[PDB]
Amino acid sequence: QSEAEKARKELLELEALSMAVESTGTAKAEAESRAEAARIEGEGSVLQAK
Amino acid sequence: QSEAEKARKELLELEALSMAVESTGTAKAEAESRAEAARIEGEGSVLQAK
Repeated sequence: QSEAEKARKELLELEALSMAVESTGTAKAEAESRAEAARIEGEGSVLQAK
Repeated sequence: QSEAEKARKELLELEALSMAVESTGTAKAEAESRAEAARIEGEGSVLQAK
């Protein structure tokens, strides 16, 4: 179990790189979508107010 | 499972590019539609008020 643990530390630190991706990628995606929609509304509001 | 995880990080970061598309494209579409309808109303209102 000392041998099935030195490798299991390696399986764990690779899951930490992978879980970084699933989380930073998900939050990056839902936030850049809201920033783009609000830019369209913002450039239109300048014209609409003109 | 360390091997079925170094590849699964690759499957995950490609899903992050793909999920960017489904979200920025959907919000870009529903917001540019509202900007165009409000421009037609806005150019007509100038004539209608004339």
